[PDB]
Order: sequence, then structure tokens, then C-alpha cells
Amino acid sequence: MWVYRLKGTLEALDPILPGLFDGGARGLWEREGEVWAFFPAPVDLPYEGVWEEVGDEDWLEAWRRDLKPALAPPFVVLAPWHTWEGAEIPLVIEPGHHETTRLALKALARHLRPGDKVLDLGTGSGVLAIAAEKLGGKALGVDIDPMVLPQAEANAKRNGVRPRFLEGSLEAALPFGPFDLLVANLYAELHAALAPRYREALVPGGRALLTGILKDRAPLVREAMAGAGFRPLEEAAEGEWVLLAYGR
Ligand SMILES: Nc1ncnc2c1ncn2[C@@H]1O[C@H](C[C@@H](N)CC[C@H](N)C(=O)O)[C@@H](O)[C@H]1O
Repeated sequence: MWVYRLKGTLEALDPILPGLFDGGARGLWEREGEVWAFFPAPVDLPYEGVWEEVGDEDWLEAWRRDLKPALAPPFVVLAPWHTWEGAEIPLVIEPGHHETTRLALKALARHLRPGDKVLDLGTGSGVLAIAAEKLGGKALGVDIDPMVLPQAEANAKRNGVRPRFLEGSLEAALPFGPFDLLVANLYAELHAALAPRYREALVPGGRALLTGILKDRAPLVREAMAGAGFRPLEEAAEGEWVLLAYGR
């Protein structure tokens, strides 16, 4: 579809809205002092607006503008353009929308202590590693996808913290361990296969916070973790998602 952009507010353009609808507009939106009228394709209109075809980037921008802060006690996840006047610890992330990220942030605040060394396995946007530094920990975020590293680095900087970010997985992290705590938002079968190496990555008394787990698959993780010598400490869920916390 195409947009016809006009300078002005809906209130000011009121006189010509009927004409835009007669001309076939199916949608209208006031967007920062401009009225955008949406059509299947350009048609002849006397209003002196400008036609432009709508693309995926326009959809992304519109969606972005509709984003609001997301609470994840003790944190609040904010888009770089959000302002927040609450008590919550801010976590600025270039567009924390998932249940699992939320479970992970709340669990992290409980199990992480100032001065703890943290491994955020499958760091992605770097949100967990960033929250760990904000809580007084020292974190390493690793991801097998090199492409996420630059955005993670940039989110860190926006948050005034500096975790270490590295391409790779668990084996790549070992030289920097052992760690006091590992947080891994992955999926149940992967946790199950890594259980033995999770034990190796942590110091005695260390903690493993596992999420990205569907309720129907929780059994797999309980079994592999018990099998690996971990003791369960806490469980929490949101929707169909579960976080399981263990001590080594
Ligand atoms: N085996 C693996 N080792 C390291 N990273 C992985 C592995 N498998 C998947 N990943 C990354 O794990 C991340 C999973 C994300 N859902 C987690 C992002 C972030 N930690 C969060 O809680 O929101 C993705 O960025 C994957 O690229």
C-alpha cells in the first residue's frame, strides 16, 4: 500500500478528510504534526500531499513508536527513547519483551550477588549480561552468532556498563571461568545436553539459571540437572515458559 503524507494535525485537516476517504483512503493516522492517509495505490488528489509506498521499514518504525517500558522487577526495560521516573533499575535495550527474559532478570536479581562472575550463555541483545553488571556482577556474554555482538556492545554502552562479549559458546567461555553464576535462556533439550558442562563451568556452590524451557519439556531439564549433580533451588513460570534455578 501507499501513504499520502500531509503536513498538519487531524483537527486542522478536518475539512479535507472526507475528500481523502472519497478518494479511497482506508486508513488515517496523525503522526507528529502530519496526517498520513493510506491507499492501495496513488490517486489524483488536490491536497498537495506527497505519495510514498509503504515498506517493511515503515512498519518497523511504526511498531517501534508504539513500544512502552516493560517491567521485570527489579528492572524496567526501556527503548533508548523512553523516559522513566520510577524506582526500578533501568535496562535500555535497542528494540526484554519475552516471558523468558523476564523470568531470567527476576531470577538473576535473586541469585546474583555483587562481585559475582557471570556467564550469560546465548547473550543475544546482551540484556542479561547488562543486568548482571547493573546488579554489581562482572559478566561475560557469549553467542554463537557473531552478528549480535555489535548490538550487545552498543546496548551495554547505552547502559553505562561494560560486560565482556565474545563469539562462541560454553567452551569459548571456559578460559574466563569458572563462574559464580551461569544464566542461559536457550531451550530444554539443549540444557539437557549441556548439564554436565554446566557443572564444569561453575565453582562449587555456583548457580545455574536455565530458561527458554517449555512446561511440557521441564522434566527433561530436571532429570539432566539432577543427573549432573545439581540441586534445584527455585522454579518460576510465565505463560508456557519456565525458569529452573540450580546450585552446584
Ligand atoms: N549453543 C549456543 N551457544 C551460544 N549461543 C547460542 C547457542 N544457541 C543459541 N545461541 C544464542 O542464544 C540466544 C538465545 C536468546 N533467546 C537469548 C537472548 C537473551 N539472553 C535473553 O534472555 O533475552 C540467541 O542469540 C542464539 O543465537
